[PDB]
Amino acid sequence: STSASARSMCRVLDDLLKKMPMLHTGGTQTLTEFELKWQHWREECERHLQNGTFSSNVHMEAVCRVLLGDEEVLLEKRDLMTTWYHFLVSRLLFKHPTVKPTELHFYAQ
Amino acid sequence: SPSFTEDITLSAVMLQEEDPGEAATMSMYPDFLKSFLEHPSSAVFELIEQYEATCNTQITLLKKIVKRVTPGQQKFSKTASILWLLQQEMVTWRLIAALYRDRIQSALEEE
Amino acid sequence: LESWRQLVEIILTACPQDLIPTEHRQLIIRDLLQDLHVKILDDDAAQELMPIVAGAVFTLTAHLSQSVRTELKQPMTASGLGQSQYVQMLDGSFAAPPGTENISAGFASIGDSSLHMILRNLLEFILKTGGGFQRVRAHLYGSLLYYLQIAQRPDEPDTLESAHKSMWERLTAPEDVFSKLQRDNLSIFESYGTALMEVVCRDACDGHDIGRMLALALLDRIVSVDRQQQWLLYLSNSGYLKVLVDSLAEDDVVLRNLLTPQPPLLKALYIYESKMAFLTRVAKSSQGAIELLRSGVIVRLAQCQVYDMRPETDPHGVFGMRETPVFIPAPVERYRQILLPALQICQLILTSSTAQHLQAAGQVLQFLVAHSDTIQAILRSQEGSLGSLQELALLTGIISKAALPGVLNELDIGLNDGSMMELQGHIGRFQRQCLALLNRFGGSDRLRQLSLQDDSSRLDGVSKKDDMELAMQQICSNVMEYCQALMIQNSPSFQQTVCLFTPSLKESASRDGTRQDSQVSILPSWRLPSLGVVIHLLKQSANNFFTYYDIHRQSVGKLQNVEQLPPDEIKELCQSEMPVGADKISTTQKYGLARRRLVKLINSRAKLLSLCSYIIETCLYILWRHLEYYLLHCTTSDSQDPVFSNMTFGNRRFQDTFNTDPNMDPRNLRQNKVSQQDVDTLLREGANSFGESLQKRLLDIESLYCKVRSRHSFIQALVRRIRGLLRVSRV
Repeated sequence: STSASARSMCRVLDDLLKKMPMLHTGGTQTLTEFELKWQHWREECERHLQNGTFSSNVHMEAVCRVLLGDEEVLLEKRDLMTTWYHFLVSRLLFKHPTVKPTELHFYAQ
Repeated sequence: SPSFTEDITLSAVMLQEEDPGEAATMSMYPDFLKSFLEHPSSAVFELIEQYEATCNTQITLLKKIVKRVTPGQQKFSKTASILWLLQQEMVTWRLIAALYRDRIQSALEEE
Repeated sequence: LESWRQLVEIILTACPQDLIPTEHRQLIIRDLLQDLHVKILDDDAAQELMPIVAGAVFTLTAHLSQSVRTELKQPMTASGLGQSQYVQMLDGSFAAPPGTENISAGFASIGDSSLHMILRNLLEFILKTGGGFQRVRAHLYGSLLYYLQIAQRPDEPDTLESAHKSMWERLTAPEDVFSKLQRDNLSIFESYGTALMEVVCRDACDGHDIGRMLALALLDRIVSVDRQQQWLLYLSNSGYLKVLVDSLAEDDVVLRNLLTPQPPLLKALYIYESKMAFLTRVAKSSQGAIELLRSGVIVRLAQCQVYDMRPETDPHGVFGMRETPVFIPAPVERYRQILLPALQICQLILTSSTAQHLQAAGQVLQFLVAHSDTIQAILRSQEGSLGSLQELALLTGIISKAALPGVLNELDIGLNDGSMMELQGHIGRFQRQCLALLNRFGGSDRLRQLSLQDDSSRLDGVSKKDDMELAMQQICSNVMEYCQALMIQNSPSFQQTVCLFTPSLKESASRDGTRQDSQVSILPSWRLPSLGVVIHLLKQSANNFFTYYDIHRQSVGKLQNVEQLPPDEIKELCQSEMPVGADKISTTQKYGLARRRLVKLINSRAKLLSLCSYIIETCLYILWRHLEYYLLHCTTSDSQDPVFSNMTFGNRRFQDTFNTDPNMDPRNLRQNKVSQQDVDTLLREGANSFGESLQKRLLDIESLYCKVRSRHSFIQALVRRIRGLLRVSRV
């Protein structure tokens, strides 16, 4: 409402956050559809940024980079995290939402 | 038709239990008594209508039962024989009702 | 006690029955049973007794079951066989065509009171026992099996002319003391209520293999007569289904271990088999299938990976030699056994899931697309083995009901065009494979090949021949089911309805010969094969129908004349049934053995004739719909139709660019080739090869069926309208 140019940017972001992929259970939860739709969501964010309804602003571009997973931006945002376990949970939330103990150690390292 | 579904489940029970015909016959009597108690002896015509419509519903259900099974099996021969007897029961009810209602209205029209 | 037992069973199981009257034998058996129940229901020791006495009771009820069966072969009283009977009012068993009169006497002889009270004795002895005695209770379950064995009944025959018995193998009567005692014992079961079935459920879930089999058989026979479903209600309430279905995750992992070279012992396979049989018992109930669907069983199966691995060979590598045990079947066969129960439960749920069959078929098609690779391999595999024929038959059973574009129109809606196109491309793969199935196995040379494949062993060769023949019959019936569903679905359309075949009898003539039997000839299934297949299959089916009709009639004559046959023919029949016979055995036993052979063969031929009539009438439907499409709607290239040349062939055209290549081109599936010269040549060829003899054969054959599904005549409509369309050309 305040920024006319950023209003479209905010609407696109709000639409993306409204269409966050969630669990898929038809009697048993399906991780496959889960990662597929998350990847498609990442693709949609990239296409929004390329179309410019999700770009052209430093904050929005940084947010899209973080959503796709951007280590240097997170490490610059080390203030808002302040903790490496928060770093770990952000990394997993933004690149590997379905983690196994076999890779938890790699990601923690 | 739900009646088809109750036919399926009662036939699932009825294959492990008695023939459908005897159960169908026995199911009618409570309706007989309900109609007789709820209705007077001057509304005999509506009472006959009650018998007919309900026992037509039982014909409906019983042919629904017998139609799906193999009729070339002698298991259903006795049930079907009882069934043709049921249709003869229709025709007997219809015949008596028609003759005696005709007699009543003829006594009325004897002017 | 060990010695006294061993003594009595040596008295029983090994000694000939003939030396002493069986009346006295069974009398003494029940007397011993009542006295031992007295002593041990009153107890004579502590836990140390239940194992030994439980094995005792095991073998005692075994011997009593088979001994009562020995009486079941002999009449007692003054009449148990012959013209007149006057003792059948004493039991729920009554007269029937040969076989049941001797059985009814065996129970009219015995005091049902004693039977019922002694089984009460058993059950009360059971119920007072506590837990932790799994092998004791195993003896107990087996003892119950041995008793109810006597009360068990076999499957009914399959008759067409109705000339042999179909009674007293079931409970369909207020009578059938079998059924009434079953109802009483059902009441006693429910009197035991939650605790007893708690015990049996825990014993079936975590017990030992043998005891698991005993419990499963007990449950199956109890459920086969239960009409009150307390068991279903309680097991649903308790969530045992939840732990059981979650145990299939462990089944997946163990079977994934078993597929590796040198698999461990078959006990895990037996365990999975027993679990699957239990789930089949569950799916038998409509409500049970409802809860199975509600639980997302197919979703769990799809998430499992075991069916994704299939033992398949290559022309290269170490393939051609197995490192698995030679006493166990091929790993490919083991995987077939692995995948089979999932397909069986799928076909059961699709059949019985009519209300939610939308979701059932959606999950089923998810299963198929997940396992399409193995499914495609089986579809494209030409084997000729019984196992492969069963594979294809059950695959078609799934596809004919599941792989419908209507299911994609009703579910999966709103998905992306990429998902839509992938799903429909797989669907089209399934239609093309189904079409190629008729080209592969609609030929007649398969008959000679399979008739010759079963001459290695003649004891089971007859059964093998019947099995492959029936398997082909269901495959034909079933691809026709798929086609009929598709045609009924596409019926309301008038611009998107295409016919799968093109009109020609050149291929009709060609198929009557060999298919260059090194690779089975297939008409191009991406290029729309011809109605010559339909007409050739129909003519072959008519010929074989007269064949099996006449042999069935003769077999029925033999079955009714079995009383009049001399010793030698019946001896031959008994030898053909089991490798023991001759005239040293009883004439009645010989008659029964011959009649049982005749019953099974009559059942086979009856099923054959019925389904063959099915394919015949559905061929009529195919001919009708093709004639309707071609003679009324297809554009002709020799002239301008009044309003039909503006009507394109069924379905719209691809916008994707492809080159016409002689392999896997669905773009060719969209065009029919129709011309007036084609119409004239087709009409003349039909008039000549579709003889009035064939028409009269169809009409007289179609004068006894359609009674089972009881819908008004469509058969004469199809025959007459096909006849008219044959005489009616393009408008």
